[PDB]
Amino acid sequence: ARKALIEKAKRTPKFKVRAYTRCVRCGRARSVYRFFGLCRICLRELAHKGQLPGVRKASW
Amino acid sequence: GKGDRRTRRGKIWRGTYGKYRPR
Amino acid sequence: GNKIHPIGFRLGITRDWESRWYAGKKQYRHLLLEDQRIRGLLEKELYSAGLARVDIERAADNVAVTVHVAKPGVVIGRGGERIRVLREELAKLTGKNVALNVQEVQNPNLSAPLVAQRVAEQIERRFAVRRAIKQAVQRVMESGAKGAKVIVSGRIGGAEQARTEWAAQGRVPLHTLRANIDYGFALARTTYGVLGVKAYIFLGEV
Amino acid sequence: PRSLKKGVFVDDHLLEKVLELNAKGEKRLIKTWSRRSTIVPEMVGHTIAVYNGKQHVPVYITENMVGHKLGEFAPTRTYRGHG
RNA sequence: GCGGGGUGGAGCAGCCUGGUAGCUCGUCGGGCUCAUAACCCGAAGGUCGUCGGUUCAAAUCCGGCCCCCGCAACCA
RNA sequence: CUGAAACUCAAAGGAAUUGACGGGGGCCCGCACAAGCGGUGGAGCAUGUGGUUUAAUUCGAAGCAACGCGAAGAACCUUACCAGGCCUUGACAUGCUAGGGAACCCGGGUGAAAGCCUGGGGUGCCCCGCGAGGGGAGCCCUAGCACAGGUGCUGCAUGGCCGUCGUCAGCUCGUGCCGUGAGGUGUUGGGUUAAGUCCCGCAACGAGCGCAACCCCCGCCGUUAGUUGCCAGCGGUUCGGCCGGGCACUCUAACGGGACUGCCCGCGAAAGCGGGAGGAAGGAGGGGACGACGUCUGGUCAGCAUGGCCCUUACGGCCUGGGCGACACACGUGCUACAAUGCCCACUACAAAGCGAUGCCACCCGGCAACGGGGAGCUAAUCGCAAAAAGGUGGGCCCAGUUCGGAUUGGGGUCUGCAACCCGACCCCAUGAAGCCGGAAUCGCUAGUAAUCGCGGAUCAGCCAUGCCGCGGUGAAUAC
Ligand SMILES: [Mg+2]
Ligand SMILES: [Mg+2]
Ligand SMILES: [Mg+2]
Ligand SMILES: [Mg+2]
Ligand SMILES: [Mg+2]
Ligand SMILES: [Mg+2]
Ligand SMILES: [Mg+2]
Ligand SMILES: [Mg+2]
Ligand SMILES: [Mg+2]
Ligand SMILES: [Mg+2]
Ligand SMILES: [Mg+2]
Ligand SMILES: [Mg+2]
Ligand SMILES: [Mg+2]
Ligand SMILES: [Mg+2]
Ligand SMILES: [Mg+2]
Ligand SMILES: [Mg+2]
Ligand SMILES: [Mg+2]
Ligand SMILES: [Mg+2]
Ligand SMILES: [Mg+2]
Ligand SMILES: [Mg+2]
Ligand SMILES: [Mg+2]
Ligand SMILES: [Mg+2]
Ligand SMILES: [Mg+2]
Ligand SMILES: [Mg+2]
Ligand SMILES: [Mg+2]
Ligand SMILES: [Mg+2]
Ligand SMILES: [Mg+2]
Ligand SMILES: [Mg+2]
Ligand SMILES: [Mg+2]
Ligand SMILES: [Mg+2]
Ligand SMILES: [Mg+2]
Ligand SMILES: [Mg+2]
Ligand SMILES: [Mg+2]
Ligand SMILES: [Mg+2]
Ligand SMILES: [Mg+2]
Ligand SMILES: [Mg+2]
Ligand SMILES: [Mg+2]
Ligand SMILES: [Mg+2]
Ligand SMILES: [Mg+2]
Ligand SMILES: [Mg+2]
Ligand SMILES: [Mg+2]
Ligand SMILES: [Mg+2]
Ligand SMILES: [Mg+2]
Ligand SMILES: [Mg+2]
Ligand SMILES: [Mg+2]
Ligand SMILES: [Mg+2]
Ligand SMILES: [Mg+2]
Ligand SMILES: [Mg+2]
Ligand SMILES: [Mg+2]
Ligand SMILES: [Mg+2]
Ligand SMILES: [Mg+2]
Ligand SMILES: [Mg+2]
Ligand SMILES: [Mg+2]
Ligand SMILES: [Mg+2]
Ligand SMILES: [Mg+2]
Ligand SMILES: [Mg+2]
Ligand SMILES: [Mg+2]
Ligand SMILES: [Mg+2]
Ligand SMILES: [Mg+2]
Ligand SMILES: [Mg+2]
Ligand SMILES: [Mg+2]
Ligand SMILES: [Mg+2]
Ligand SMILES: [Mg+2]
Ligand SMILES: [Mg+2]
Ligand SMILES: [Mg+2]
Ligand SMILES: [Mg+2]
Ligand SMILES: [Mg+2]
Ligand SMILES: [Mg+2]
Ligand SMILES: [Zn+2]
Repeated sequence: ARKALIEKAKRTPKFKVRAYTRCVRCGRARSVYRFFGLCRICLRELAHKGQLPGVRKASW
Repeated sequence: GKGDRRTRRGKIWRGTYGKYRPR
Repeated sequence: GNKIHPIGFRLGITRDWESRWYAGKKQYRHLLLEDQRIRGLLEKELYSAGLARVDIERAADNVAVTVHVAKPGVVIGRGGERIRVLREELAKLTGKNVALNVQEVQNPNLSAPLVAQRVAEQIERRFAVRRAIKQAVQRVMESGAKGAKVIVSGRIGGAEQARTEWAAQGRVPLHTLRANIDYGFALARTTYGVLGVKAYIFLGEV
Repeated sequence: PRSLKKGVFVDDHLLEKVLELNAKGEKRLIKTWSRRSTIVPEMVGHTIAVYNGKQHVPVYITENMVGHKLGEFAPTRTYRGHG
């Protein structure tokens, strides 16, 4: 169960309860942030690259 | 108390309301 | 494995994002995802040209994509040709005002993503991985650069025991934030598997 | 529980089978995947085969066991103890 | 033929003087150790070889049978 | 004393080199011990794990550095496991052959759904088009070929990313010198520091990766700006900065200043060390970001990438149900407690960081209540979440397995969701368990810390969150 799952994830379901988020970049089902559409792994990867607008490391 | 739902301190713990903690 | 990514470490000081635009909570993802779809298509075609930096700007249903490259001619085409055939391809995905520029790279040897990309190529062509790295650094330094370091990990020469080999010259103060470090990564496919190439170029400090 | 203001839930397709048979007079066998259902007064005296994930479990319904769910009568786990 | 004996898994107490089963090791659960041993903390398990009898009550007293140790079996 | 052989091994050795280790030495350091303060180990419960059980209880993680870990949200979904029902260029990409018509929307039979069978309805272009009619190709359908697809194996073939020793003071290089050579030298030596920190010395002289600095938060002051924020003054004031009026003050958020052993006494060859002053701040100001060469053939083929090996009417795929939530037991991390420095009720204070347009929801009403029906404001320094809570005042309880403790269950309801049987949270009536301070053993913390108190956020329909990431309130003891 992989590619059929990232694909099953976008199509509108048999009931609206079954909506689950899949990381639009790599397809990770777990830890998917609404704001970016990404998983915490990709989150960090794009960010570190500087391809995430306004995003920078927090230091306090 | 903090585990006892039927009290003030108890519902503050859960973060809910009722007769034993009114809003 | 310990070290920090030296690009993301410098954001807002010595290095600037490759996506400069604003959006609210309800729109951010949809635009960001387009930059993702765009950058792939661009680097799918423009890999040949010697792609260095993909800048994207936005306002409202319109976007200027500033592309940096070592062979501007292969990007622009025959008299305005290739750069055109992409504009249509571009606004096909975008569905909006696709303003696609092409900018000069005043030395691929001072471009980290280029230095790496070339080494990743040389070892796809069955070349001596040790020697090739010392050369990669030797180019960068001859172009006046302040310091250089280059790293390849993987089954070098096909070796069964994977190995990490590296080389360096000058300064590379990766702990220093007021110092400019251009970093580029290049992933080399082969028959025996994939090797990874890391390049760090110390231009000079601020 | 199931919110009293709403309905008393039975999967549409099974309710009909009971009611069809009520006319004709019951009862054959009823292979079902309706654990989410409620046992309902029209069902008394029937013999329903409930799927517990594995088998179709024969349950004779009575006048006493009405308000419950079906799956409470089709056990999902086999347990004989330890040692 | 005479004397002694059988009690948790091993080896010994308790029997004489009836009511109450104990000691060391071992087993099991926990701890220290990277880990094992040792060591430390808790805990299980004998219905007393059997069948009979005395008694209010029998591991204990008395009888039967069974198995074990020791000694005897001489003039011939 | 003289003194073999058979057999047997692929070495037995000598000195020196670099390491590692020592129940060797020396000098140092780390909440390492000690000094303290609060716990864990017992109990009830939440969660993770080992076992066992199971049709299946998917998988990885394994001593410090696995165990509220991947999992920042398991009822279906997720989901990789099992039972049953099904699909064959296929849930998906890029190509060609030909058939329909392109496309798209609406319902029907059947069945748990999937699927299998079905009944509808009109194609642009550019074209011979007043005409039967014809295709190109935006696209869907259909019989094939390519090829798809695999969370199947291998982290002992790999990239990437991370843990780790370790924020430890270290790791090397160029040249010269030394040695046959491994290598040494420098980097050792005196002193000093948080530090290979700086000084002094020297066959060494410099260079590099580390330390430190540069960056963020906080503590003082300033410039700039004055609404939605603030109100010192005056005037109105329905008695609310509500109106006039102002940016002074609090603040908001950008740019600066300031701290450097700079001054003084002194000890010092020096670097520095003790003390003194000025100053909001003193000797790295508090915290953060940041982790050298390498080690662990460390972790992750299950986030992704990837060689290779393996499957092809199936190790791929679609669904309905179940399992991941089992329970003779063992362990890890936790929550709530055993009470009077406490429990309970009423009235009454003072935070911060965040969050919010089928979202937060003021206020009004129905309800014991969860909630339900109204309904205003707010793309938010405006409106909301919102009460902060420990605290303060008053009153009750009176040492009791209790007005301590809130598990277990019975009964009744609200909500989210297609659906709460397995298997959600919440409210109410009743039930009121263990537990009287914890065996051997064992953990954390050096100051705005520990302890205690509440608040938010990510994930997210709801939620098993007592977890995690933050935020403020109160606020210690002790280091010979
Ligand atoms: Mg994949
Ligand atoms: Mg969901
Ligand atoms: Mg998700
Ligand atoms: Mg109580
Ligand atoms: Mg308390
Ligand atoms: Mg081959
Ligand atoms: Mg014995
Ligand atoms: Mg005796
Ligand atoms: Mg006696
Ligand atoms: Mg034991
Ligand atoms: Mg042991
Ligand atoms: Mg008698
Ligand atoms: Mg007796
Ligand atoms: Mg007897
Ligand atoms: Mg007797
Ligand atoms: Mg006898
Ligand atoms: Mg004899
Ligand atoms: Mg001699
Ligand atoms: Mg030797
Ligand atoms: Mg400690
Ligand atoms: Mg101590
Ligand atoms: Mg103690
Ligand atoms: Mg305890
Ligand atoms: Mg416990
Ligand atoms: Mg298990
Ligand atoms: Mg695996
Ligand atoms: Mg080990
Ligand atoms: Mg969860
Ligand atoms: Mg399930
Ligand atoms: Mg299912
Ligand atoms: Mg499913
Ligand atoms: Mg499931
Ligand atoms: Mg490895
Ligand atoms: Mg492994
Ligand atoms: Mg690796
Ligand atoms: Mg040398
Ligand atoms: Mg020598
Ligand atoms: Mg020489
Ligand atoms: Mg040398
Ligand atoms: Mg050294
Ligand atoms: Mg040395
Ligand atoms: Mg020294
Ligand atoms: Mg240090
Ligand atoms: Mg230095
Ligand atoms: Mg020297
Ligand atoms: Mg001013
Ligand atoms: Mg000093
Ligand atoms: Mg630093
Ligand atoms: Mg390994
Ligand atoms: Mg993989
Ligand atoms: Mg692979
Ligand atoms: Mg689980
Ligand atoms: Mg225990
Ligand atoms: Mg807990
Ligand atoms: Mg505990
Ligand atoms: Mg009681
Ligand atoms: Mg449920
Ligand atoms: Mg009570
Ligand atoms: Mg008791
Ligand atoms: Mg008491
Ligand atoms: Mg206590
Ligand atoms: Mg205690
Ligand atoms: Mg002790
Ligand atoms: Mg400390
Ligand atoms: Mg939220
Ligand atoms: Mg929530
Ligand atoms: Mg639960
Ligand atoms: Mg909370
Ligand atoms: Zn991702």
